[PDB]
Amino acid sequence: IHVHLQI
Amino acid sequence: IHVHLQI
Amino acid sequence: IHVHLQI
Amino acid sequence: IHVHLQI
Amino acid sequence: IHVHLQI
Amino acid sequence: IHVHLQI
Amino acid sequence: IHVHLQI
Amino acid sequence: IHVHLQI
Amino acid sequence: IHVHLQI
Amino acid sequence: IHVHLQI
Amino acid sequence: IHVHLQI
Amino acid sequence: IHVHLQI
Ligand SMILES: [Zn+2]
Ligand SMILES: [Zn+2]
Ligand SMILES: [Zn+2]
Ligand SMILES: [Zn+2]
Ligand SMILES: [Zn+2]
Ligand SMILES: [Zn+2]
Ligand SMILES: [Zn+2]
Ligand SMILES: [Zn+2]
Ligand SMILES: [Zn+2]
Ligand SMILES: [Zn+2]
Ligand SMILES: [Zn+2]
Ligand SMILES: [Zn+2]
Repeated sequence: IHVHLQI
Repeated sequence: IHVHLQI
Repeated sequence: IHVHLQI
Repeated sequence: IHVHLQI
Repeated sequence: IHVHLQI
Repeated sequence: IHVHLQI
Repeated sequence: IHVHLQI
Repeated sequence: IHVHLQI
Repeated sequence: IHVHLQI
Repeated sequence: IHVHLQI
Repeated sequence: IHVHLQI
Repeated sequence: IHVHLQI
């Protein structure tokens, strides 16, 4: 599972 | 599963 | 599992 | 598991 | 396990 | 286990 | 903004 | 912004 | 910003 | 910014 | 900034 | 900045 967070 | 969050 | 955090 | 933190 | 902390 | 700290 | 991911 | 990841 | 990672 | 990692 | 690493 | 390492 790949989780990417960009804010 | 790939989850991407961009805001 | 890959977790990336960019803010 | 790879965890990356960039703030 | 790879943990990277960049702030 | 590789831990990297950069502040 | 609140983002929750549960799988 | 609050981001929660649970897998 | 609060980032929580639980896997 | 609070970052929590639990695996 | 609070960084917690638990594995 | 508080950094905690537990492996
Ligand atoms: Zn990825
Ligand atoms: Zn992505
Ligand atoms: Zn990454
Ligand atoms: Zn890595
Ligand atoms: Zn690194
Ligand atoms: Zn290293
Ligand atoms: Zn949530
Ligand atoms: Zn939160
Ligand atoms: Zn948390
Ligand atoms: Zn904290
Ligand atoms: Zn802590
Ligand atoms: Zn402390």
